[PDB]
Amino acid sequence: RRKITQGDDLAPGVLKIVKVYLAVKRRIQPGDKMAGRHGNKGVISKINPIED
Amino acid sequence: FLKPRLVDIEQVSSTHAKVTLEPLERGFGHTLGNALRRILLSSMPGCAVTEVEIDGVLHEYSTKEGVQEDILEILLNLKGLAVRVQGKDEVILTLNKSGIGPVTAADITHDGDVEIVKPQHVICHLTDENASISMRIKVQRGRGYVPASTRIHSEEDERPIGRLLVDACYSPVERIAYNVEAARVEQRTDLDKLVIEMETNGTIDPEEAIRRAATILAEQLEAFVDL
Repeated sequence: RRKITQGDDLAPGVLKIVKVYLAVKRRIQPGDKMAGRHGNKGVISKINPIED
Repeated sequence: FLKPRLVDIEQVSSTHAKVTLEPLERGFGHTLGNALRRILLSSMPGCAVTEVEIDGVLHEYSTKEGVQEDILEILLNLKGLAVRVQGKDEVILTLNKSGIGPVTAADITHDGDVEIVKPQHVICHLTDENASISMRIKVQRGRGYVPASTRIHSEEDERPIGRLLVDACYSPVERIAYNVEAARVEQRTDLDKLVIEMETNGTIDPEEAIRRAATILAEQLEAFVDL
């Protein structure tokens, strides 16, 4: 609790800093760069449905 | 052109079945083959949990003190849950559990319409006894793949911090192929039989689906008969 109560001092002057986290999921889409361990590279042209 | 007709539809399991049509003509087995696969892979009445509001959990990046897996992972197991419904296009279930043990798809408040294909599908585990978890499971029925990302413009105003939204993947099918071979009619130059293999998660019936496919293809015949 000591660490929780007084361990919040950050920078001289600005002792009150509010840090907010913003989680943003980023997916795979036409334009992503995919590769392999072996060295081959690649960029998805048009991710087609599994129908094709 | 002599019309086609269904021969016995091979119903072997809930998971996979094979529709079969005998009177196909020269090359139409290939013709309708790929054609209907597009149908069975796009316009399909599927069910998918969309909203999971939780008792104590606010955001899916937390862990309820009592549950085993992280809440986000438990929700991906919900994407991995296969359920078919009958009347309601929108329905909410309620997972009520407290006690150490793997919670399968049986412990949920099973509604009459709600019908799980395999109730043995453990979703999450509980490690504590005095851990009361109650969560409402809002599942709806539509078609194709619809992400909450594409639905975020409307958003429906989710100010209430308890609303967790996962992807609505209305996809019943899983692996489709069609078996073409020489139809063994006794009097004709040639015909083709088509044993369409369809793999399913286990929620939508073969013939029900093909009449739906014909209905969708019915709309698709309208305009081309009337230029």
